[PDB]
Amino acid sequence: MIGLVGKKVGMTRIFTEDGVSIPVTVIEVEANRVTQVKDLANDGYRAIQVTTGAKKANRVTKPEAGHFAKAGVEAGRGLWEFRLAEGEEFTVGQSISVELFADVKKVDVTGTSKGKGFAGTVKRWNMAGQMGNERVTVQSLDVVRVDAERNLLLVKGAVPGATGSDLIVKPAVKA
Amino acid sequence: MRHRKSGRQLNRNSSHRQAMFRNMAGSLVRHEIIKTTLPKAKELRRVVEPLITLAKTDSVANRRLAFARTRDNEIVAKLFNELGPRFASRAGGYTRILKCGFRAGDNAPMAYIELVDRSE
RNA sequence: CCCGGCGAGGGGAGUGAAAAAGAACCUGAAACCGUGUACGUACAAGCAGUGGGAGCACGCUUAGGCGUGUGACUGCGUACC
RNA sequence: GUGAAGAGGGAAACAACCCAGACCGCCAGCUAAGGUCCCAAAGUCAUGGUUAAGUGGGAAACGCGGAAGAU
RNA sequence: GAACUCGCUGUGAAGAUGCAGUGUACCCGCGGCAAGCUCAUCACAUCCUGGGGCUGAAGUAGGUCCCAAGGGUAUGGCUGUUCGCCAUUUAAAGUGGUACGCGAGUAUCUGCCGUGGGCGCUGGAGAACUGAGGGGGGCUGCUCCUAGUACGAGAGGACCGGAGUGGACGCAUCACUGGUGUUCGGGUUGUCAUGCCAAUGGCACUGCCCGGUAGCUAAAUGCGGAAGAGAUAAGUGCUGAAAGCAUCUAAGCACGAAACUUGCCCCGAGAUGAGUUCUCCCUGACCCUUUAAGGGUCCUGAAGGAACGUUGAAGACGACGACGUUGAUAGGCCGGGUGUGAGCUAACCGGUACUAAUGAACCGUGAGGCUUAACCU
Repeated sequence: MIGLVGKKVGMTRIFTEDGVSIPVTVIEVEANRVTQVKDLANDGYRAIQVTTGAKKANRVTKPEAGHFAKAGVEAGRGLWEFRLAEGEEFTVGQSISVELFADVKKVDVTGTSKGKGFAGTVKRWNMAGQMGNERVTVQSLDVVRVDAERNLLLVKGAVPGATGSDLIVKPAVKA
Repeated sequence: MRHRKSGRQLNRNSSHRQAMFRNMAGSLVRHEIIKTTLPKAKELRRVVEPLITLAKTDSVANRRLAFARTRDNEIVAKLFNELGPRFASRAGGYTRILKCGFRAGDNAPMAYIELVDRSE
């Protein structure tokens, strides 16, 4: 329905409620302000593009400052698109957190991987290319901790995100 | 590999590179200013700043460690007595590097490394 | 006389018919390497040329559609011994 | 008969198939073989039918089947 | 010999980059893969996964035929062996073309992957995306209420495909298991050196060993091969004549394979058909000509971008991201933690301008051409 964009704080094996060390990911949940909403008439489709974080004005150039002023929100780390559920429409300016995500336990995660240089053929194929640093589509994950006070989203297993790299979490429909 | 690594490789023998670092640091501290290429200049600064920072504390163990890493009686004797009090107020960044174009012989970039005070 | 390194080389002045005769020294074509001139080419497939060909600059009958330089393109075209 | 030692035109090219022996030039017309829905030039011509299977547009002998073929 | 040196199909003194047809490709570079035992590709004329007819098919299990290449289709002992013989598995260890495909497995050149410079998208720049199109995969054993139940004479024995549980593989992270981690610490033999003991350093692979920070690792686990939908072949059909019957068809007129697509994601508007959304900026003058998307001169140098300075979890070089005195971008210092063994602590985290990151310079404009239609004039 609506996704979130954040960063990978860490990935460790935390004790379960029963008291068993289980792999779990540490993902921060930053309040993603709504910047622009698309419509099927003006642009041909309806979807919401949001922003996360807050970057200094030095990096942001003045045309982007005007774009964000149109959006009515401060400039952040960037813009991330999210498909609308084809039903209710949100409003520009508000921000969302994990909130209702604790109702599916099938949320998907997207992100990058380790920074890995162009590797040799022998070590990568056993024909020179790159591995990692690509968008990941691991799916069918289960949420573990949904504590919104800490603004941290925890899911089962590992997360496809490098240290300090951006990532997205969406209410998947696959399994 | 190639990610989150500190210290340029400077492909050489480990003992040889350690000896070269020690000799270069000794020469620079003796002359108070050296001309070295930027790739080696940054490593020189990184490996020499710890010694001058440790020189602030004067103790038998500190002097023994300084002599162990320096192996020069005069260099140890002049240390812990002059550089310490000179940069007592300053905490870090005791040296500065300024680029000086490139060497004509082998197009090798060069840079002057010298103490920030540089005199007095 | 000047630049240049107190060299090499070059540029002014002069001699010299002539220095587009300067000691690498009569005249100085091609193969090979550059600059500028005018034209085309960054969505278009193959012995690369052949007839047609609008345009792009110039001189011409001072237009009257002539040529020089080229060809975006079109039909055809599978080196020599 | 051809090539050897004949160009040119048609068949998708194809030396062996068909028409057809170039003195040269000319921005004319008429024809041979082969074609007239285009690419690519010419009737989407006329008369009565077969073909309804894309056979046409690749396949024998054999009893409509035979028919499987060029990644 | 010269090149403006593409793939497939057909012909070919017989594998065609130069022939006929057909499809694709902005121009020019850098690093690799070598096609001209490793690496694979294609057809089904099908070994299996199978679904449908017949069955001497009661159900599992099967025998024959129709469809299906979406996927897989071993390890060992004899040969140089293809092939072939014996042992154990699995769903199988399938048949053929590529000269049983593969011996250039100064590569000049063509072919494939990663990555760049010039230009176009029609005023410039900045980002965010719809997105045609291409690619990754449709793997699999067991159990459970269903169920020794319906069907089936007894015996035998479901649609179930809902749930959990392993395996081969890719994607992702080191926190648990540890390995590595010559840049961290400790033990120690020979020799030399510090006026000499203690105590330290070089050489002997890091002299030789014991552990190990950060990162990378499989021996560690996280997700996985969906479900669903559209369209389906065969097959199965509700009603029903021509031809007082029947019939999947002539009328009304459906279900349906694991086979195709979509459903998840990567690239992707160089898709030259060059796409859509928003934002910021340029709002001067003069002269000439062969008289127009004309040219030239002074001033202007906007938005935006880049080369330098600090650099990175991005990197062979390019390229991308962050900082750049309106500061934690890099180095060092303090504190915390780990390691080693009260000390040193490289790469782990918070603070600190103490130092380096400047002032500047460069490219980039002066309103955007023409034609048609609707709006106020």
